[PDB]
Amino acid sequence: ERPTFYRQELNKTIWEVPERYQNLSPVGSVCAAFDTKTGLRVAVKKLSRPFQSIIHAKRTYRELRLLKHMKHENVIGLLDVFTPARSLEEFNDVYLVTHLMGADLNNIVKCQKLTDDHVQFLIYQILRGLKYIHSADIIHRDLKPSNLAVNEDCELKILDFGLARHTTRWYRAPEIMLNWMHYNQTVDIWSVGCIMAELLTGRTLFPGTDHIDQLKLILRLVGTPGAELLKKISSESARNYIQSLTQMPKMNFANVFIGANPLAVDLLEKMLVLDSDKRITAAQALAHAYFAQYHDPDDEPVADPYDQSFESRDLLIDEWKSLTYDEVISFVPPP
Ligand SMILES: CCCNC(=O)c1cn2ncnc(Nc3cc(C(=O)Nc4ccon4)ccc3C)c2c1C
Repeated sequence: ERPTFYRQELNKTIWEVPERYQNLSPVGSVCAAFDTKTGLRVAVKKLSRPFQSIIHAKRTYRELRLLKHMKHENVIGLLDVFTPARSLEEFNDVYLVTHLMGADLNNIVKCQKLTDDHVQFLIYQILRGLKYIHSADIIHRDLKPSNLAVNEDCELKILDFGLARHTTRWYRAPEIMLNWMHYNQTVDIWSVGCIMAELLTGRTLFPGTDHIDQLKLILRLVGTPGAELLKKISSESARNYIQSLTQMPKMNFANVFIGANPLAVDLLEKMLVLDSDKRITAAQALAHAYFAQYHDPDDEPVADPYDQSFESRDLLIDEWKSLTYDEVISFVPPP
């Protein structure tokens, strides 16, 4: 039976939600709400114009397919998905509900020089969630402190994984900033390295104010590409653009992160390698000695196979919209 919906206007946007969700407060657009069925606080996301472009329509479907197929302690879970629409013809709005967390990594870390055990615990949970996500052949692509939510005791959940496509920039792998012809899952490991460096020092590792500055800040630490990496460039113009870059030697990290745990420095060296092929994976990083006090190979699960044949499809907005409506109708809330 269709619950009763109520309408309200928050910051010039109309929100139409079941009466179950009370006291909506702005935090797609996101509101914190009180779930009257459980007595818990929830985050309700209203997707912005979900079916007004092919990009939006496919991203809407993608979000729902990722959320319905991904179950892990360090990955956000879907509590509810709803629409005020009573039929496919009137289906134009989609709302997604998750648990509301205590805070996002950003506010917790704002120029904070965290303790080593705190860093270990946070990074371990990010890598545990990434191992799982990567095992389903999904790349987060935009991992940053703002999409890493933590409760009051530092238990972490990864948000928005697999959604974005290279359409901040402080956490973006150099191969994306240089627009290399291909990239792998370790694009997320570069982001982990940047977040870990920041947790250890209380400073953003690469705070560029523009694209040119960003590349200069990255390459002055990791160095310009060597002879071995240069050979991996398929085209002459790309190869020639790469050589036009100033020329910088790779810096020693023990010097940059003075006073950090040496195992933390050693792990940062393996995450912040310019050559994507030599960068440590999430599963390999979990086995690193820095995480000796958290690592358990029997409690770092992999994901079930994920059918993403839809990603190669070029469908009309109405087709993406009908596929999304089928996923909304078939949704079964977790117990
Ligand atoms: C200020 C209090 C601390 N902050 C929070 O608790 C919090 C902030 N947010 N912001 C956006 N989405 C959230 N959750 C959310 C996340 C997703 C999501 O991650 N979607 C996808 C798409 C692909 O993979 N995951 C979808 C819908 C929602 C409400 C969310 C939560 C929980």
